[PDB]
Amino acid sequence: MKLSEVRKQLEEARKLSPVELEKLVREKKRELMELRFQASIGQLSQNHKIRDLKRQIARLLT
Amino acid sequence: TAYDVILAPVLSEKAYAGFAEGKYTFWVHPKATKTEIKNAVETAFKVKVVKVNTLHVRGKKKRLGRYLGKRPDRKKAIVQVAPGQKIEALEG
Amino acid sequence: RVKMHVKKGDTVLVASGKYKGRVGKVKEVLPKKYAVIVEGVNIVKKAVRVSPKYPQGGFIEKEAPLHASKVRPICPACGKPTRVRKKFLENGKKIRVCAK
Amino acid sequence: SGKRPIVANSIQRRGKAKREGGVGKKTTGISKRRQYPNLQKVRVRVAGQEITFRVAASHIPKVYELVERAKGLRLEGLSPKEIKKELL
RNA sequence: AACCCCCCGAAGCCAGGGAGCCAAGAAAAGCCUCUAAGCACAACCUGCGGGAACCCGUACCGCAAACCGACACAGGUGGGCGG
RNA sequence: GCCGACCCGCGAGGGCGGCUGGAGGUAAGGGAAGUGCGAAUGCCGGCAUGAGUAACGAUAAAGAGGGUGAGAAUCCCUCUCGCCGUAAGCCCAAGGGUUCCUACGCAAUGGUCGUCAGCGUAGGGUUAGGCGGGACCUAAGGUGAAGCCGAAAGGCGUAGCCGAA
RNA sequence: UAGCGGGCGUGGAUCCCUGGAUGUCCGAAUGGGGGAACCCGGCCGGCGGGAACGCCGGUCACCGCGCUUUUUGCGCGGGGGGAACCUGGGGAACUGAAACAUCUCAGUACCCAGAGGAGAGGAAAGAGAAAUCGACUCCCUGAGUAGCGGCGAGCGAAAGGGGACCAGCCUAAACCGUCCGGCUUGUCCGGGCGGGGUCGUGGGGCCCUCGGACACCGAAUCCCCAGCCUAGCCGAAGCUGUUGGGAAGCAGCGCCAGAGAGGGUGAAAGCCCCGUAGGCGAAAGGUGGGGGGAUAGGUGAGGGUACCCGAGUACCCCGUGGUUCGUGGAGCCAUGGGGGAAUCUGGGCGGACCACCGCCUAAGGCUAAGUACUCCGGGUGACCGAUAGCGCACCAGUACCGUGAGGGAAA
Repeated sequence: MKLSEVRKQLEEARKLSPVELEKLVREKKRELMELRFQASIGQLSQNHKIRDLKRQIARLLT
Repeated sequence: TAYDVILAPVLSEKAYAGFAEGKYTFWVHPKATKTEIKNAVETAFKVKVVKVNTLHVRGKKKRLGRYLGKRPDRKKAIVQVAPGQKIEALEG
Repeated sequence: RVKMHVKKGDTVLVASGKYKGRVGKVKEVLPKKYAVIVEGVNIVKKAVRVSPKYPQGGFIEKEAPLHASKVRPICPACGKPTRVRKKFLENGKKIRVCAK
Repeated sequence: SGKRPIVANSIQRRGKAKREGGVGKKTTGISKRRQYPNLQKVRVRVAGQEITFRVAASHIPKVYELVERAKGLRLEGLSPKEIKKELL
């Protein structure tokens, strides 16, 4: 159901859409590395987080 | 496609020796430039990086039973931070 | 596709084998192998601890996956086959003469 | 080869050698060879410049129709072989 | 720590050294220069300060047990040092 | 599948009895064949013989005390002895492709042993403006606009390009 | 694919179907190079102070055809792959002849190029003895016939008959308008385009007359639809006891059947499960004259004129192939070499040739269907059941062997 919430407000992401979208995903990938890092030390990441993060990016990138 | 080059911190005794100087080292992308590494990490940690180094890592081949295989290959890179500064996250 | 089967997590009777007549609430259907589980089958797993984490693993004799053709559902009676009638709107299942 | 208006290849039909009367009989010894067309070069003015033609004698004259035909035909702008292609 | 003196001294270095011989002993670019186009608010050359400088190999074996000989095979493998 | 000294058939066989075995079998009467093995130096697999035999791969050479370890001639340390030293030492290139190092271990690999290894598991390890090569140059040769030739496939081949110890 | 470690779904996931999206580098590989999966670039815009560096996005291979005045541009398309089948270009020897040359094996094997779901073939210069059949393709037959053949080995048709299928067309040329180009400006030569025309009772052109027409004829083209493929749903009828680890068995009494094919369920189930028989189903993509509709294109007589009717072709000869035809009395179709017409008072063919009589319209082109095939999906088997069946039931075109092509297991 995560999908519903995210996608709708990305066409709501149309106050300055394209430009803003580029920016948005840019910050999103950061929230990604931070994780892959935390999931390299060991105790700081509980899976999914990383996954769901990528899968949002997947859609955001439309 | 900016924060995407830096893959993860290379975690080893020897890597930790590099924290003593500005010589941080981590797992980078296969096809990545010492030029786009500096630019990348710099815009990834907002620290000016003087010297950059990449070397290549052939992944050892390990066998899980009668089935034989091959681990991915990697490209280790060690960076050099503007004399003085450091990376708070890697210092851990 | 069509892996859909007799029933889900609910009250189901057993005309199987060693548990002919045992009726319990089935707590897990596993469509990958066509087997369910109630309170019936209960073989004693002598093994120590299934996964290295944690001290001892208890002699747990917990339910063992039973084959689904040996389990019939049940409502105001004693378990019928499952025909399926339809409303003005959606669709669920009615047994041989009852409902639900 | 075959080339021009000629439109004639190189048949690899065979040739058998015979010994005979014919009012006594006839007999043999056979093999394969290939026959070629009487291909020759044709120098010709046409439009401007020159231009070569590699045809068989059978159809040389058929080249010399083309030339009286490129006269109601617009052709200039330094066209080396372009002339030839646009030659029907 | 001492870190000096004396001596042999190389095929090596100075290198494009010198001699003699016939069998008469690569090419191309960098390097120099000339000028045409072209420009002469350019450009090239000189110094100075600052800035920029990628991709790939880099372990280990390498006359052998890790290369070639089906083998921890008395065989085979080019170049340098070899007191 | 194993077993018989019983019953029947001239026989090939069949039937019955005990045993093993654990999910198939297919009368009477007919039907159709990938239909009967001892040899083919047959094919495939398994296992014998030779045989506890030859051999254990250079006649450079070993002994001991100590240690580790379930176990040690064979791993580790020290000492004594021996062999190489134009090499049996040290570099570079080719070819190898993780065999390097550290920890854990010995079924197999090791012509024995094995606590050892180049072997099993795991982790770590190769850093470059200056070394080598590429964003330099050409050689033989190759590729190859044009061009010339060839039933097709193609052949030759200028310019350019690829080509290095 | 369990375990560690965590998350998701009746605010309806997983999964299935249609479409859309991103799709690194190699590979026709196409910016250039290159030892495939890797190196090095040009231009435009952007990123990091970003000039030096780097990176991102787009773009830059070649060939053909048509506009573009040459020029540079723009537009459409080719390139490679495919199990087998198909057409064309090439084209073996073993072998059989119980030797061996002709012959055979055979236009097979294989090489090459091209084609498509097919391919080829096709509106008679046909067939051939009926004043008759009438495109083509394939099956059956004719028929081991006619015939070919060191008349040896052997090779082997056609019409006709039976059936499948059905299908017929457009053009070149005489002529007229037009644009343009040329040049000894002509009441013309040519090129492009349009009109015209397409035949064997011969046709068409040109002039005259008829009434020349509302009518007929009608697509292989086009649109809509059905049906259809690409996911799926409904689907009848059983309980008790008995032997047993376990029934579905044994038994007692019942029941459905347009469903008692098949498969699973701890053994042997019409009734438990999945199904089965019967009947429903598409937003999307796909398919589709089977139906309807429309268009493109097509339809008339007589008479006069003598224009037209596919050229290095016909035809003849030399060397050849195809065919049942191996030079034989050797025609016909095809064509390497040489000579070389005619526009219907024309040319071919009817097995050398001549005469008569008949068949037919070459030298341009396209055409559905029947047909072959089996990578692919489905059905079934007096097919296999792990030394069988594909080599491969299994992590196999792998291990392994070979430099390489290639070979190739076991389980």
